[PDB]
Amino acid sequence: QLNSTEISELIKQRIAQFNVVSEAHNEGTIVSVSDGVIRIHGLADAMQGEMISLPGNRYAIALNLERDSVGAVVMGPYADLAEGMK
Amino acid sequence: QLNSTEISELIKQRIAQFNVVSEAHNEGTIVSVSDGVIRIHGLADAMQGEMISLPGNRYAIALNLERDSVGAVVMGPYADLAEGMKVKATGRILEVPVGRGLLGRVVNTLGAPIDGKGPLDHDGFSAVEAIAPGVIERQSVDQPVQTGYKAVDSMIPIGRGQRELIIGDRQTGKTALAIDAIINQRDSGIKAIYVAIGQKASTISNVVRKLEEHGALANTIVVVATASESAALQYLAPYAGAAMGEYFRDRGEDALIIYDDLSKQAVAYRQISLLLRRPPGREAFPGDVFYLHSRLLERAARVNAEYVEAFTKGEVKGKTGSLTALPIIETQAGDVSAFVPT
Amino acid sequence: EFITVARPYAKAAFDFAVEHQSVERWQDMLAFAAEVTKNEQMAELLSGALAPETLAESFIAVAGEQLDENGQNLIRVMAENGRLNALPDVLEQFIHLRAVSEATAEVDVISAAALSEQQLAKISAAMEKRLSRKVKLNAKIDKSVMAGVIIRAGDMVIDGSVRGRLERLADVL
Amino acid sequence: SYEELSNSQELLETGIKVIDLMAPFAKGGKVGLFGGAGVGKTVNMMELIRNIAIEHSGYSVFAGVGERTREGNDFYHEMTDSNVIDKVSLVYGQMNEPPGNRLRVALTGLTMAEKFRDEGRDVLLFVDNIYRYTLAGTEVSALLGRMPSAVGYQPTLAEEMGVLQERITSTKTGSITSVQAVYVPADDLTDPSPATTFAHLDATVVLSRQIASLGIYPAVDPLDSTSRQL
Amino acid sequence: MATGKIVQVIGAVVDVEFPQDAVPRVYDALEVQNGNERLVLEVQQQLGGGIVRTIAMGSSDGLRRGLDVKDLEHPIEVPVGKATLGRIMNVLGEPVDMKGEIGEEERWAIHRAAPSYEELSNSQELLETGIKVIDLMAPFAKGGKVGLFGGAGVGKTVNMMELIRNIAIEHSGYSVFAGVGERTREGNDFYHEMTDSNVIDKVSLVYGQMNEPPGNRLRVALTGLTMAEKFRDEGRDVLLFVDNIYRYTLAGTEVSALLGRMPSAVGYQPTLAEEMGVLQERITSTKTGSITSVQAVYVPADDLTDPSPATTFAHLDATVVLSRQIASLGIYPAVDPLDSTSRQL
Ligand SMILES: Nc1ncnc2c1ncn2[C@@H]1O[C@H](COP(=O)(O)OP(=O)(O)OP(=O)(O)O)[C@@H](O)[C@H]1O
Ligand SMILES: Nc1ncnc2c1ncn2[C@@H]1O[C@H](COP(=O)(O)OP(=O)(O)OP(=O)(O)O)[C@@H](O)[C@H]1O
Ligand SMILES: Nc1ncnc2c1ncn2[C@@H]1O[C@H](COP(=O)(O)OP(=O)(O)O)[C@@H](O)[C@H]1O
Ligand SMILES: [Mg+2]
Ligand SMILES: [Mg+2]
Ligand SMILES: [Mg+2]
Repeated sequence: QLNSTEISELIKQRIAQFNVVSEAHNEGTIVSVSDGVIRIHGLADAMQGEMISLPGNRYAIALNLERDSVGAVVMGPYADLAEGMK
Repeated sequence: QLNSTEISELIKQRIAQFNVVSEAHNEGTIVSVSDGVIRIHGLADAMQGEMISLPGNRYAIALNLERDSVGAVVMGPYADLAEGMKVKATGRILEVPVGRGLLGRVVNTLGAPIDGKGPLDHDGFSAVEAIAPGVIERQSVDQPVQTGYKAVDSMIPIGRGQRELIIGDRQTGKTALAIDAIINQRDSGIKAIYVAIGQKASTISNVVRKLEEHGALANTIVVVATASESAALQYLAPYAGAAMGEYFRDRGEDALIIYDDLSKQAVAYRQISLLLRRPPGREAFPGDVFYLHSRLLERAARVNAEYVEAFTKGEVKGKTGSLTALPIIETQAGDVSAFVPT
Repeated sequence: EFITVARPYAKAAFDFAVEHQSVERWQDMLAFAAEVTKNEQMAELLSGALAPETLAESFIAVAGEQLDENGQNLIRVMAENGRLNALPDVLEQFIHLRAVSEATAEVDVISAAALSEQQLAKISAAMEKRLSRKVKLNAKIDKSVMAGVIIRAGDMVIDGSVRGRLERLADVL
Repeated sequence: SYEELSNSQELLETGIKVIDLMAPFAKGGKVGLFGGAGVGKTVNMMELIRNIAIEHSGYSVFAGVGERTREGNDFYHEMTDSNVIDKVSLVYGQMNEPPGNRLRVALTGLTMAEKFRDEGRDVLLFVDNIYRYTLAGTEVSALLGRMPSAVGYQPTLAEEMGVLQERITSTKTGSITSVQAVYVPADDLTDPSPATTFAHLDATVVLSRQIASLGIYPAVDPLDSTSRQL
Repeated sequence: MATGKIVQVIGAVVDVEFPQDAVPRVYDALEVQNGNERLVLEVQQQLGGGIVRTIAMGSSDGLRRGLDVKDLEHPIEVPVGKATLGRIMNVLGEPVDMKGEIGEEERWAIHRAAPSYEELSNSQELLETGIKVIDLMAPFAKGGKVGLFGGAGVGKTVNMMELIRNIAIEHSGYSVFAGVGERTREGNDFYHEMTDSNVIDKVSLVYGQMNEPPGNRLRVALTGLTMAEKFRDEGRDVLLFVDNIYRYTLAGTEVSALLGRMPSAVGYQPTLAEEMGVLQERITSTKTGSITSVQAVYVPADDLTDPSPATTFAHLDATVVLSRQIASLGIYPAVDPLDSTSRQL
C-alpha cells in the first residue's frame, strides 16, 4: 500500500532510530588478522601505497584496496592486533 | 558465487521454524551420493572419526565435519544408496576382531572371513586407530629376526621391533622376499601378518597357495583389500593389520607384519581427500600423507616388560613384546625423489 | 551478481507464502526488505565482517512491520549464509514466480507513434491467443522503429518495425 | 569372490618365439601388450589370434574400445572370409564416438565374456585398447566437478581401473583368457595409467620404438618383458 | 566459564567461534574436553567476526561440533629452569618420564621476540671436537650454530652422539636436547645412554615424536629453545642440540595446507623463510649469556637445492655436509671437505 518514496523515508527513519551508522571515510576497523597481513573494513578514502596508522605507534601499508576491505601489511610485530581495532 | 546444499524443501522447513526442534542429534539424511563419498545433513552429535550406520548393514567414516554438513566415505558398495535415506551415528570408532584364532585365516579389512573356512574364533575386538607406546615404554632392539637370505641376514640385519623398508620397481622380487621372510618364521616363534593393499585377488590366492604348500600358513594371518574394494577399505586395511599385530605385542609375544604396497594405500587416501575437496599438495597428494604412514609405522615397537605387566594386569611377567614391520614401496623407474618414497 | 543464489530463497519463500495464501503480504514484506538494503548507511554495514547474529538483529530492529515467525526468520537464514544483498534479486524472482503461478504476463509494446486504444485492444487479444497467460500491455514510445510495432514479451520478441525489415533486407544482398 | 577363484600352471603355447620363451602365458590368465603409438601391439594380437585359435575350440569375445573403425572392419571381413566368425562375438565403441560410449563399451564386453564363462565354458577375451577407457574417464572427470590429480588425471583412477580389472577373471565354473592392448602416452612407461596397469597382469610384453626402428620385429624388449609363469 | 563453540573439525585444524567482544589473540591457547581427555588448541588466525582458526595439540578423534571451548588468555607456557634437568617433557611441558610432577617455580611462554641488535655479542673462542675432519675443515667456536646437513642414513645421529659425548662431558654446564620428529626408539636409546653415562642430571629433554599430531611437532622446538633461553638469561653457557630442524618446516607445510594459505614453490608454505628466521634468530649468544647450538637438517633426496635446505644454510656459523656418496663407499664420517666449512677457519 505504501509508495517507494514513503518506504524510503521510513527506512531512513528507522535506521536512524536504531543507530546503524556508517564509517568516516578516513577510518576503519580490522576484521581479520593472519600471518602479518590484516584486513580492514572502511577507509573509503585510503589510497594505494598509503601508510595506515595502528595502535601502539605501529605502521602498516595499504596494498590491496578492495571493494569491501583494505588488505594491509604490518611493519613490525603483528601478533598484538585483533579483529575490531580501529 | 555458489550454493552450499541450501535447497528448497530444507529452506522451507527452516522458514516454518528457524530454531528447529532438538529432535534427535543422533541421526540425519543423505543429501548427495558420488564416487563412494556421501554428504549428510544433520548428525549434530557425530564425532570426527566415528562410524555412521547406513541402510542395510553398511557403514561410513565421518571425515569432514563442516558447517551443517558431514562428509563420509562408504566402506563398501555405495552405488545402491540414495538421497533422502536416513542414517544414524553410532558411538563407535572402527574396531576389528582380534585374537589367536585368526592365525591361518584370510580376512577382509573388517575382519570378516573371506576364505570360506567358517566363522572366526577371535578374542574380542580392538580399535583400528590407536596410539603407539611412549618413549619410556620402549626397549632397545637386540634379538634377531632371521630372514633366511644370505645377503640380508649378513649385511642388512633386521631385529625384533625394527621397521625395514623394502623398495624397488615393479617385478623386482619385493613380494617374494617378504613372503619368504614369512616362511622362515614357520618354526621361529614369531607370528606373521601379511596385509595386501590394492592387489588383484588371484595374486593373493597364489601367494596363499605357496604359503600353504610350505607350513607357513598355519602361522600367519592374511588381510586382503583387493583392487575392486572401495578406497576407504584399502586406506584402512594397514591399520587393521597393525591392530592385529599389537595384540601379540601387548601380551609379550613377537609378531612380524608385512605391509604390502604402502604406496597403494597413499593413492587411496589421496582419492578420499580429493573427493572430499581438501587442499591438494605435491603430486596432488594430501598434505597429511606423512602423518598417515608415520602413525602407522611407529606402532612397530619393542615394549619393556613393565609395560607388558601393566597392560596384561600382571598376568604375564618379565617378557618383552615386539612388532616388526616390513613395508613395501614401488618406485617409478627408481626415482627416490618422489614424495611417498622420500 | 546474485541471480543464481537468489533462486532457492525465492522458491522456498513463495511455496511457504502459498501454503498460507498471504502471497501479496509476503511480497510487501520482501519489498520492505529490499529497500532497506539500498540505504547508504545500511549498505556500509552489510559489507562489514560482523558476526551473523549481531548483524541480523540490527537489521531486524530496523526491519519493523514484518512477521516475527516467518519473514524475520527468512532474514535469519539469509544472514547465516551472508546473503542479505540477494534481497533485491530474491524480490524480482518472487514476483516472477507469482506471475507464473497467477498465469499472468507483462509485455512491452514499442513504436515511434503513440498507439491508439483499438490497436492495443487487438494486440492484447492476439497475445492472449499466443500466450496462455493474461497480458498487461506496457506502452513505450521510441522513434527507432520509424514505423510499425515492436512486440516484446520478455525474451520472446516479434519485430514489426520498418527499420527491422530494412536492415534485414540489407543483408540479403 | 576370492573363494570362487582358480589357478592353473598349464602352458598355453603361442607361436611367437619371443613371447613364449621370455614370458610364458598360461590358460585362464591375463596378458598385456604395452607400447607407444605405432609399435605393433595390434598386429601382435592378430598373430596371437591366429596361433591361439589353432588349439582353442570354444567361443571368444572382442571389445573394440576407442580405436580405428578400419581395423575393426578389416578384422570382421577376415573373420567372415575364413568362416571363423561363427564363434566370435564383437562389441564396437570406436574412437569417433562421444565419451560415454567409449567409457561404457568395455563394461559391456565384459558382461558377454562373463556369460560365456558362467555357462562353464572357456572364453577368449580381446580388448582393443584399455588405455582409452581410463582416458574417457579423464575427459569426463573435470566436467563432473572433481579436482585434478597427478598429471591432470581423475582422482579415482586406480579404483576405476581396479573395479573393471577384478571381474575379468577365472572361476571354479569357467575361465576367461584375455589379451589387452595397453597404449602408453608419449612413450612414457612411468605414466600413472600404464604404471597401474602393470600390476593387474600375469604376462606383460613391453614393445619399444628403438627396436622397431632397427627393423627388428616383433619389437619385444627382452629386458623388460616378464611373466609370472617363468 | 567456557565462551566458545567448535564449528568445524578438519584434521588437525579446529574452528572455534566466540562472542565478538572476547576473541582470543593469535598464538593464544584454548582448552576443550575431548571425551574424557583435555585437549589444548593454539590460535593461528583471526578470521571474520568471532571465529579463530586453531591447531590441535593432540589427537583430533572424538571432537564434535558444538563442544564448548575455553579461552586461556595467554600463549602456551612451559616450566623452565633447574626443575627441568633430568626430565623428559612433551610440547606442553607435561612430564612423560613417569617420575611425577615437574615442581617448577616459573613458567615462560614459548612465543617471544629475538634479542635486540644492541644485545648481541662477538667472541671467537675455539672448541675442540676430537674428530679430525670436523676439527680440520670446520672448527667450532663457542656460541655459534653448527649444521649437520645430510640425507637419510649418512651419520647425522652418530655424529651428534659422538659430539654429545665429546663436548658435553667437558662442558661443565647445563644442556638442552630437543627431539623434533625423532624416532621413539632413538629417543629411548639416547635417554638410556645419558642415564648410563650418569650425565642425565645436567640435561633437559623435550620430545615430540613422529607419531604425534602436527601441532605437537611444530611447537616442540620452541619449547626446548625457551628452556635454553631461561638458562641463558640466568647468565650461563649452554648447549642446545636439535635433532632435526627439517620436520619443523615440514609440520609447518602440513599445517599450512589446511590453514588456507595459498601453496608455494615445491609445495612449501609461503611463510617458510619467515618461520625459519623466527626460530633461528632466537638461537644466539648475547652480552648476558651464550647458547651453543648443534642442529641436524634433513636434505630431501640429497638435493641440497630445494628451499628448506637452501634457507637454513644462511643462519649457521659452522656447516658440515655429510654426503651419501662417501658413506656408500664405506668411509665414516661422510663429511665432504669440498662443501663443508666454518666461518672460524
Ligand atoms: N630369489 C629369486 N630367484 C628367482 N626368482 C625370484 C627370486 N625372488 C623373486 N623371484 C621372481 O621374481 C618375480 C617377481 O616376484 P615379485 O612379485 O615378488 O616381485 P615384485 O618386485 O614384488 O613385483 P610387483 O610389485 O609387481 O608385485 C617372480 O617371477 C618370482 O618368482
Ligand atoms: N611383425 C611385423 N613386421 C613388420 N612390421 C610390423 C610387424 N608388426 C607390426 N609392424 C608394423 O607396425 C604397424 C602398425 O601395427 P599395429 O597396428 O599393431 O601398431 P600399434 O602400436 O598397435 O598402433 P596403434 O595404437 O596406432 O593402432 C604395421 O603397419 C607395420 O608397419
Ligand atoms: N662413524 C660411523 N661409523 C660407523 N657407522 C656409521 C657412522 N656414521 C654413520 N654410520 C651408519 O649410518 C647408519 C646410522 O646413521 P644415523 O646417523 O642413525 O642415520 P642419519 O644420518 O639418517 O641420522 C648405520 O648404518 C651406521 O652404521
Ligand atoms: Mg610382487
Ligand atoms: Mg593398431
Ligand atoms: Mg636420525
